[PDB]
Amino acid sequence: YTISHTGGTLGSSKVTTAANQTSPQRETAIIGFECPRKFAEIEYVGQRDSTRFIPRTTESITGTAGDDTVVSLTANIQPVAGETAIEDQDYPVAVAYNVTQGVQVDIDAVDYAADEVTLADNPADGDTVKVWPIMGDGDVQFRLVNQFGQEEGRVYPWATPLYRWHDFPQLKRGREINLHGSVTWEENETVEVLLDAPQAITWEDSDYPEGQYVSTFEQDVEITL
Amino acid sequence: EYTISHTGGTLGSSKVTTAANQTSPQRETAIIGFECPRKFAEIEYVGQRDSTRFIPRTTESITGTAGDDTVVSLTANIQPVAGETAIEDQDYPVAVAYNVTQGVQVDIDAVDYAADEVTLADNPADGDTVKVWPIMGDGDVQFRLVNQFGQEEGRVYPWATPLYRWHDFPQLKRGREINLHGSVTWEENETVEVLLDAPQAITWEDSDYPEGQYVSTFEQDVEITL
Amino acid sequence: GNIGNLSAEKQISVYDGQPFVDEQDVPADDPNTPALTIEGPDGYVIAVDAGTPIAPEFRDSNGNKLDPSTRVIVQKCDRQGNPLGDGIVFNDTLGRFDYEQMRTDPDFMRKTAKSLMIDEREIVKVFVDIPAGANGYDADKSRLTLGDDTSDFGKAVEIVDHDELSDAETRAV
Amino acid sequence: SAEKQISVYDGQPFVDEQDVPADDPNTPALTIEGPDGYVIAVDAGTPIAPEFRDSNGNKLDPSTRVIVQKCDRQGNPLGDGIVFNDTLGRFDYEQMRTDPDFMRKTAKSLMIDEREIVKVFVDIPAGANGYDADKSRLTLGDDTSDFGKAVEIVDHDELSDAETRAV
Amino acid sequence: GNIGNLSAEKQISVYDGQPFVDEQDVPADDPNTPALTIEGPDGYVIAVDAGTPIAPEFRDSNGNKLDPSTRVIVQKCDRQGNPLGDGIVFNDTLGRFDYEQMRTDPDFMRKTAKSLMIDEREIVKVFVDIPAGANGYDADKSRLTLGDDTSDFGKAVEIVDHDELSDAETRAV
Amino acid sequence: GNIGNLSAEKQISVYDGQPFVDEQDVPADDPNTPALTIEGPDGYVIAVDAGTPIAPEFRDSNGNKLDPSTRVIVQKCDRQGNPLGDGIVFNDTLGRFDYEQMRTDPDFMRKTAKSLMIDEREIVKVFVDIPAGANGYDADKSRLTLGDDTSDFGKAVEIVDHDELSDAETRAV
Repeated sequence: YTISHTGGTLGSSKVTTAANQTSPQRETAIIGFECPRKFAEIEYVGQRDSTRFIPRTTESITGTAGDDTVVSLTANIQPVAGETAIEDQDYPVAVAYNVTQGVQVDIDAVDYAADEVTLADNPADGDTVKVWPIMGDGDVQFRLVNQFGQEEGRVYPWATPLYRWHDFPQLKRGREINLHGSVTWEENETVEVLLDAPQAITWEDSDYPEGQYVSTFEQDVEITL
Repeated sequence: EYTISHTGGTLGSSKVTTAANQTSPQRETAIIGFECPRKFAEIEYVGQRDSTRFIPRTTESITGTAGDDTVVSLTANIQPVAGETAIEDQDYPVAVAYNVTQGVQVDIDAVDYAADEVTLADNPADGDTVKVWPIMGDGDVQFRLVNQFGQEEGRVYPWATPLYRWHDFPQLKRGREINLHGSVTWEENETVEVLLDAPQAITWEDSDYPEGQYVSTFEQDVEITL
Repeated sequence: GNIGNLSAEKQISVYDGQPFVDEQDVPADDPNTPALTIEGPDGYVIAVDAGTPIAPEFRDSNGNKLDPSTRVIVQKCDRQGNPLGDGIVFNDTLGRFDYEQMRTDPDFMRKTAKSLMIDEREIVKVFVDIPAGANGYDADKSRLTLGDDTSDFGKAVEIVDHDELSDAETRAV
Repeated sequence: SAEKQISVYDGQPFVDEQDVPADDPNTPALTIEGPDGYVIAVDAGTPIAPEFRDSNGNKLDPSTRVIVQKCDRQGNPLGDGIVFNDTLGRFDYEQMRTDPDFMRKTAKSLMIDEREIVKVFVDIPAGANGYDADKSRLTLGDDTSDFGKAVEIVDHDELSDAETRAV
Repeated sequence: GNIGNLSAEKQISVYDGQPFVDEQDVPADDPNTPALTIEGPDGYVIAVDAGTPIAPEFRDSNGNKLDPSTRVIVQKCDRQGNPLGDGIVFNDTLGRFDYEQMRTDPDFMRKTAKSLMIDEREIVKVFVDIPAGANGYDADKSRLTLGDDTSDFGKAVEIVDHDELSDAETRAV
Repeated sequence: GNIGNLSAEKQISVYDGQPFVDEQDVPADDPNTPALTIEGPDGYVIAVDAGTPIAPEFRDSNGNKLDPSTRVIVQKCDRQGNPLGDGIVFNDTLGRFDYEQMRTDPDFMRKTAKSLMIDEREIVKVFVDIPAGANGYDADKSRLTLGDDTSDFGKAVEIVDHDELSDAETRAV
């Protein structure tokens, strides 16, 4: 006897762990979904249960004369659902924040091949700006961990590239992602979202303008009671 | 159907119950009204089986000057609580008092139930004011039904039970707690009411009270339909 | 708005406030004074089985209790106000009472020794025999109560309206 | 037939709104009650349009959790009997209640008697500016499309009433 | 050198300082926040029969007792922690009790109106409906004793491990 | 702690970054240069059903799109890379596509004609026919998405290991 819930950035319990990867290009644990006392068991079903992943990373720059443009950000940027111009997209490819003024920036335009962007407000010399764009490259998958901390086995031993999650309009029914495989938890067990990517990804930067969480990993699941 | 016990109270399962005061002429009036909610199906109270609890307390005021140790006749035939007259042994205080200008509690030392007098340790100041909340004495109470119009539809056991038994008996002990006579069945929006006739005006919700927000209380163990 | 049926028998007590009774203050040492005169309530009828409590909370004019040596009697009279000798239900003293618990514990509650039946017009009288010393009887600062009808103890008066053959046999006094 | 096909929204006199803080899930934002004489039925595949916004009219945080859940006749929830548990981040507000391709739907059916209760809970993190339903609202079910579905309402009919009473 | 072959049905009582119960201080008038949180101990089963008493020694942060008008409710919940609504065992006020002797004499023992049963995961909550001006609830100074395991009066709480057919029956919830 | 055992037919999609596929920047006007080069993964077997989509997101070094009159070609070859001539799956252009949505809506999902089946060493190649004026090919910025393994739409490709008579009948081309 079961119903449908979702695991989330917070999900059904304030024990879910959020850690970030390494700069040495080697796969790490992004997230640990640890099953709680409250529940009996958790089920995932690829090809039934949808999933959503808005990753978002961090860069920083210092200002001076002529800095209406920000560089190729070491990230192969992609349009969103094919769409380019910001205000029409499902979500912003990137956002940025001037720290000294302590304000948000609106963006003029983008160049995806050279991976550069063009703003409206020329920041001040000596000033600091943070940027939070999407993440580009990246290979993810699911891992199983017992109560002891031992790896049991990966799910569907075929990684998923990151950028499909950007390429598809994630909200449209049918277009949303359905990965492969199955997996089942027990009480004290854990499952782990693993990723390999070269750039560091973030969560929970205080200076974000739109929300207290920059990046989200939501997933649909079946639950027993 | 599944039925359980419950406790109708000053606040209870719905925040639409009314508590209001009586009048000074010897008139039977409405003290409390339990209006039934839509949450429930029906409610039942059964005298001789289910219990009821009541602590009524009124209000008085006094002005200070030299020699004001003895708090005067309070216009209520005070009784011992559980047959007892020494405060610290009592199940609840016969009376309490509070200086307003100081904004503080005051204790009580000496008592007299025929004189309706007491005597304190804090000689108040000439130009000071004190309030007192003593229990209610004489008075006769009963229950009333009222339909969804205000029309009376029935009393219960048409005999105004006296008040001072509630004070005389140690309300909490089994076999000595109070049970009235009669029975009753609520319905969705109808009201039941606790009615009383007595000289003195009762109170609740005097903000200057030390031991709580409500000076008096009415409780009734009853049964509920889900 | 259902309330539940009843028997015709109501299980209650009495006191001075119940307006079918008159009080009267007393001198020092008169036994014959009718302190309390209960009349029939002219439309209701009474049934006091034996084993019926009393709390005759008698006090002086200053609020102090009377002498324990005082004797107290409750007696029936005719419709004119004349005792019968028989029809007595109480003869004892306040020394066998304790005002602070004389209606609390059934161990404390002294009770009647006979039954009683009052028609529409008959009379009950309270008689009070006192020695010289005490300061009379002030009904203002005193009271009475008769019956226990509340706790899981006690046995109350059966008050009633008229039932037909019951009255038919009642009037065989 | 006596079956009425309708939708539901906040301004109707059987559904109470309530402003909320920023870090309390247990509070009832929206509370439906039975209308005291009719019976409601929802089926699975039913849409929702929870246009939730802040005191400045801006949208809430996408990471916010929304939950719809049946309760008993007391107002106490049930744990079981959930129909929705997902986020605002999935709803393009400009076209959620327009395109079926973006209409997010229910999972289960549901049945409300004259007293039963449905409630909507919202789990927000700390930083956000709460919830003001004076500007926000909800809309439920679609009457107008062959796509989507609507909500059934009836008065009392004997066989169906006695059957629906057998939850 | 024998001990006694015991039944599985261990008769005990509950106290706050146990590793299957958690305390939690409360604001002024937030009733839906739980005072206590009992959870199953992950493998045993508990039964609280009827006639079961309580000693809820609740006090403020300044040591005084709470408002007697405060309502207390105990209730079973789901494994999810949500109140079942139904399945109440108690609902009364603090002022019913006498902390001097609420657990002492049976004559003041207030008890449950129901029996109750608990699996490995099931949960009980203890909610406290309070008015505004109260000084909250300090569990660091307050505690609870559910049931009794010493008195020849009252009752206790049965606890067991898994017995086969009884467990298959117990799972009828 | 179960995972769920699996069939051998892994349903996936194919792209440049995988370690059995190679890219190569290309000039304008060679329809024979292999832009892409798939090879057998040395032990497994691949099956593309007829009715499979493509997304050949091809661009230039300046990020812009190629000439739509360009023709893309896909073709099977031998273990030495020599095309077989037959076994072609595709012959069409880029202008047919719409990179904004060419892998989203089935109304635009251009698909294959025939099936395909790769042994442990067979090879697929992808060719590009353009006039001179274009800005060549830049695979480093361009990519390809073959099939879908995520949607309720489209189809995927079946990877399998060696099951005996399956391979026995499969090698009978």
